[PDB]
Amino acid sequence: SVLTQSASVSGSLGQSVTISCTGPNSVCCSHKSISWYQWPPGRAPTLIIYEDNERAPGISPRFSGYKSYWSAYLTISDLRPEDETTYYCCSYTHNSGCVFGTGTKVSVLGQSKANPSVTLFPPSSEELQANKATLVCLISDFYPGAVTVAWKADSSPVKAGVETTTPSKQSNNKYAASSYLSLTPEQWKSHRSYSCQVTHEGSTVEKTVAPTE
Amino acid sequence: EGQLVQSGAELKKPGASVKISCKTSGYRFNFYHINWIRQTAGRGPEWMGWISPYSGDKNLAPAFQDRVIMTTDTEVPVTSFTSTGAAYMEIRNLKFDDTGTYFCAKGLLRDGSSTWLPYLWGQGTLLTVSSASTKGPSVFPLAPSSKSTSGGTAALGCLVKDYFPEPVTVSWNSGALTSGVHTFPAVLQSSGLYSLSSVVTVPSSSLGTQTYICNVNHKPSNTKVDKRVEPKSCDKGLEV
Amino acid sequence: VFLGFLGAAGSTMGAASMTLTVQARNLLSGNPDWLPDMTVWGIKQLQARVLAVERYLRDQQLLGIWGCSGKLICCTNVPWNSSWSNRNLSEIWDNMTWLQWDKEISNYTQIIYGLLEESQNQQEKNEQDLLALD
Amino acid sequence: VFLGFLGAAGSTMGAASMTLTVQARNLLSGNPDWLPDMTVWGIKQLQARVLAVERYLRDQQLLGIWGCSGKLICCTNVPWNSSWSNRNLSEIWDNMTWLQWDKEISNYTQIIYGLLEESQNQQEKNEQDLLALD
Ligand SMILES: *[C@@H]1O[C@H](CO)[C@@H](O[C@@H]2O[C@H](CO)[C@@H](O[C@@H]3O[C@H](CO[C@H]4O[C@H](CO)[C@@H](O)[C@H](O)[C@@H]4O)[C@@H](O)[C@H](O[C@H]4O[C@H](CO)[C@@H](O)[C@H](O)[C@@H]4O)[C@@H]3O)[C@H](O)[C@H]2NC(C)=O)[C@H](O)[C@H]1NC(C)=O
Ligand SMILES: *[C@@H]1O[C@H](CO)[C@@H](O)[C@H](O)[C@H]1NC(C)=O
Ligand SMILES: *[C@@H]1O[C@H](CO)[C@@H](O)[C@H](O)[C@H]1NC(C)=O
Ligand SMILES: *[C@@H]1O[C@H](CO)[C@@H](O)[C@H](O)[C@H]1NC(C)=O
Ligand SMILES: *[C@@H]1O[C@H](CO)[C@@H](O)[C@H](O)[C@H]1NC(C)=O
Ligand SMILES: *[C@@H]1O[C@H](CO)[C@@H](O)[C@H](O)[C@H]1NC(C)=O
Repeated sequence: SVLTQSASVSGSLGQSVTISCTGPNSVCCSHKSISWYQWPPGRAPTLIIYEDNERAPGISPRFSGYKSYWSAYLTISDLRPEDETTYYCCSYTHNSGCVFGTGTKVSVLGQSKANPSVTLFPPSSEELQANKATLVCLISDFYPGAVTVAWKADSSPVKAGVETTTPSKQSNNKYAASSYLSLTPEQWKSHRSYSCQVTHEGSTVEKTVAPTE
Repeated sequence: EGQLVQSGAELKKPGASVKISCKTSGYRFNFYHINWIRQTAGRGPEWMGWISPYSGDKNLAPAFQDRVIMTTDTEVPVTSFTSTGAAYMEIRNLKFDDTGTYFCAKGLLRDGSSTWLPYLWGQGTLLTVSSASTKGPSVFPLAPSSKSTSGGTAALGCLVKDYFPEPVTVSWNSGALTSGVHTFPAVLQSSGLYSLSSVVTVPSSSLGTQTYICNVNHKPSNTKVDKRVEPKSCDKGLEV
Repeated sequence: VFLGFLGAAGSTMGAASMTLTVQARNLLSGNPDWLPDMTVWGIKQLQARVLAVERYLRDQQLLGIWGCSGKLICCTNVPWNSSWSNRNLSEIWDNMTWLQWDKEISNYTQIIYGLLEESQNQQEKNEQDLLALD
Repeated sequence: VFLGFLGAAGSTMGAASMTLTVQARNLLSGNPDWLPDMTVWGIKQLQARVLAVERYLRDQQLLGIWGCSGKLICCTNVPWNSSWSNRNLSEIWDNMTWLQWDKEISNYTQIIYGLLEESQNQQEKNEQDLLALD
């Protein structure tokens, strides 16, 4: 994509924010029409701005657009928690197709932070019949998009079988993730307690189970 | 009120071909262009091409001029303002770069400078170009877990593990349970395996009045697994 | 493009506005020649083409009592109300037919005639009389 | 104030001028629907509502041949004659009805139509033709 936008953009609560969109000499972002797309990753996107500063029907007037002689601009007044997602710009003509840009992640801060919900699960009896063992560490309802998970067998670090997901946005404007630990029945029987530690940026939630209990 | 539906998930090999449908409803099929745009993680989204069911005029990207063929049927008018058409798309010469979610959408306006612009999008259709084999999943139950000891909330679910082809949808009690249903994304193993889980937050008092059965429906493998989660807990924070 | 009588019934309102004279010229003169003198069958079609001109003259009276009077396109001074079809420009004239338009307006269409007959000439004429003496 | 159809028949001419559309809209469309086909009784009422539109079109021809043409209030260029109703302003519009007005004018009303049809468009049009070339 020669259509270059802003790298990564943050913002504050109830303020404005600006996203850029420009590119190549052929793609001079001038005699061409510009549109903007709100793209929730993995869900239904939305057209908000089409062909110029004119916005789509139903869009609140908090959004606005501008077109200079070499680039296009997106302005957002009164930032809301549901606006915390990635946007994209497209340049096109009446006959040519769409040309997406590089992308611009948006993070609106100044909101009420969320204390996380971390839950630990052992393998059940049916998995003990399967001769495997999987610790399940589920994370939800935390505001900043950064978590670090550590697995400790008898309070001793584990490196093999450690898998941790990526932060995923909860539909309630929070975040969610998970992490698993695969172990063998020999390593399941030869330990006392298992620990999943999730180090938050302002706290740390640790959950401890045991095969004997 | 146009409620469009695309095709189902399918698995193919590189160098082969696959055909994706795009069934429409609730609007005049011949009044709007039909766009087709993909989303691949290797090059981001790329506009593939649009077509006109009325005038029979298509327009592809020069990169898709040889391998993409888009066809449309004639609309089936239901009322004076509603028709049920169909738009198919066949793609050949499958490579590793053509793996992702594909979309078809309705044109914007019937006249003006932006007529074909995609407004109403379909739900999408994920394709994975792989030489591997279709392997069914392994579905396990999950032991209930305490979520709030003072509140009394349990968390029970099902575990879909080790399936190579397209992902799987899961219902609860034949779709009779939607409150608390929270589904986790899949994994990527070193061998190329995908595996996820699902869970629901149930009342701790709901152990002798309701029954919770998860229903896994793997369509590319054409399998179904109906599991019953045992109400006997094992978390020390949940027995109370 | 012409496409003859009613050719733009399913086209946009903007494209349909290009053929006003076409729909106007074929509604008033569907002239049947009734030179043969046949008793009971003439009164029915005569009543028909008399009620036709009665309806035509009702429409002409409605188009005369307003500030508009030319049997053409015309602008007024009554503002459009946002409650009536909450839509922007180019959304109406480029993705809508006159049929669906009148259908959506039919809920609020009855008061627009009153706003055009009273809020205009019942005050525009009076302002014309009290501003033409200087 | 409206007071409906003919409500200001005994009010002043100024107050009666506030209800011109009211008296205008109810004279042309007293529409009877003659869908039933009844022999000798339809011709009488049909002749009635045809002579109605004939009289209406006679009035419209009289209001078109004059410089006035809008079916509303209108001003001319024919001066009022002091011989016709030797009265001042506000004496007419605030203590007189249109009935008594037409009664007093009926003695001199017949020449006013001629002064409006000949002293105006038989010369105003000709002046318009000989003053529109520059
Ligand atoms: C019945 O309903 C159908 C479907 O709604 C209508 O079909 C649409 O018709 C409109 C125009 O009436 C189409 O809009 C136009 O698309 C043209 C495509 O362009 C060119 O290039 C290709 C090659 O790729 C040629 O094959 C083709 O013939 C064209 O030459 C555009 O060129 C048009 O643009 C015009 O308007 C803009 C206004 O901004 C000007 O700037 C341009 O210079 C140009 O004049 C226009 O965008 C639309 O694509 C059709 N299909 C749809 C909507 O799906 C029928 O018209 C309609 N018929 C009736 C009688 O109502
Ligand atoms: C025409 O298209 C626009 C945008 O696609 C849509 O908002 C509008 O409702 C459409 N018109 C009708 C009559 O549906
Ligand atoms: C629009 O209509 C509503 C109700 O019919 C009325 O209350 C309002 O004043 C109107 N506004 C305008 C600008 O005409
Ligand atoms: C345009 O549309 C927006 C959103 O639908 C609406 O708020 C605004 O009042 C509209 N403006 C006009 C002039 O119709
Ligand atoms: C008024 O009328 C009389 C007779 O009808 C005529 O002699 C006289 O010239 C007229 N005056 C004006 C100003 O019209
Ligand atoms: C109205 O009153 C004035 C003065 O009282 C009088 O001169 C005039 O004749 C009256 N109008 C009529 C029609 O009698």
